Amino acid sequence: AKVERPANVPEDRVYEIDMYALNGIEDGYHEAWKKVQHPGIPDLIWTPFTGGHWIATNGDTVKEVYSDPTRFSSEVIFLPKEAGEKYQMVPTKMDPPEHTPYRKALDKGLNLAKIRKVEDKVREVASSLIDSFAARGECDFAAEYAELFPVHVFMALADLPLEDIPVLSEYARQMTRPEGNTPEEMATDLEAGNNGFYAYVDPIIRARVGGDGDDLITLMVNSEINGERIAHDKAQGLISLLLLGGLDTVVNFLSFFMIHLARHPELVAELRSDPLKLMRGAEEMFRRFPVVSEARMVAKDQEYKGVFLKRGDMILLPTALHGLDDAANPEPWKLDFSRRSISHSTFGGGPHRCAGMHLARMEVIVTLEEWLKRIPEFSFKEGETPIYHSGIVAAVENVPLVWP
Ligand code: HEM
Ligand SMILES: CC1(C)[C@@H]2CC[C@@]1(C)C(=O)C2
Repeated sequence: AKVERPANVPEDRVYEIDMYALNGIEDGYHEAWKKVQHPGIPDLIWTPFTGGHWIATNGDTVKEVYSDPTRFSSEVIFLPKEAGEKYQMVPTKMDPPEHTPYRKALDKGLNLAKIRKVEDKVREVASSLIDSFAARGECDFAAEYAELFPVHVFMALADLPLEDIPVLSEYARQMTRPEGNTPEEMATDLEAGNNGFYAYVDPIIRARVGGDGDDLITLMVNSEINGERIAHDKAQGLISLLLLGGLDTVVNFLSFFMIHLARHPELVAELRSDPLKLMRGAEEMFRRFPVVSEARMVAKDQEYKGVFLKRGDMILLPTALHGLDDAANPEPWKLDFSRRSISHSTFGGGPHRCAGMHLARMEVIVTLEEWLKRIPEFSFKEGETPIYHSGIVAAVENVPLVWP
């Protein structure tokens, strides 16, 4: 399903790239994106796949598109456009100034200082999951840690009974990874999850208004937007985005770095010997394993990167192409915990820059600490290979790990 080349796209910028099926995906998500970014590739290219869209191809251009809501709007942030148009969320769809009060509400539950207080609960999630299989000498990391860890953290931050994990996990799967052989069946799957989650938190929102708790739900529902308490449905959208933001990004991120560490025993030893360098190299991991490739909509007609972009045009942002850009970071493939200038867009940029980034950093550091306390050496099961997918959030599964 290819679209005709528009008059604003120069023929010499056309690349046949399908963001949902990159060539060579089966050798690695990051590898597949990097093989797109050949030497001398224009800053902005264009593909007829996925409705037809531009693609930012380096760190400089990814950074720039993220930073400027005036020129590149969040009105549509994913591809294809007709799906992204149809599936907006609060406040990822807003530009400033509308966005601002909603981000302020988000920041109440996610700021650096608030996240510090939550470390004990996160650590306890990490240690319990790990304690399940540490004695076994083997596990599927994706299935037995990565897929479970985020939902458990959410329960703790949102103050929700742990026995609701099964129903919330079901809704999570449907909301983050819809299935369907028609876009209609896919639409059904998404609705199941979105409305199911809505029904689930609805009585908790109501019970928590005027409440004294410092969980995520009470913090969102008692936020003020423009001088008055946040609308019921807006608080619902926030709480939903809080579940979502912290799920698929982390599930997959965790596996990508555990895979690499399985295959790099000498880095594992390094981190084991130096827990200050462990703690301080979360940032290097974020650079090396980006997972998001969402989009911006061109907000108005304009010249950019030597082309004329039309209002309504879409620009795909492969965050892999900033972290792994050797113009941005010399020798980018090396996971280097002493790296001096760690340049990346793994959490976006501009006003929407991941509100969850302090939590992300803490989840990663704590996972790595708890893991190494119990499993100081490990590797990838012989004869096995991960399975990769490309899309809005990179997917990896099948991560059999083994240890003495
Ligand atoms: C590896 C971990 C993570 C990655 C790579 C990641 C990535 C991103 C990116 C690229 C954005 C910007 C979206 C845009 O501008 O359109 C974002 C936004 C957001 N993330 Fe994260 N995220 C991660 C973890 C988390 C966690 C743990 C949470 C906690 C729930 C979270 C919650 C959010 C929220 C609420 C936003 C929207 C902020 C806004 O629009 O102002 N994320 N994330
Ligand atoms: C995965 C997303 C594209 C979607 C909107 C922003 C993003 C990073 C999320 O937090 C959910």
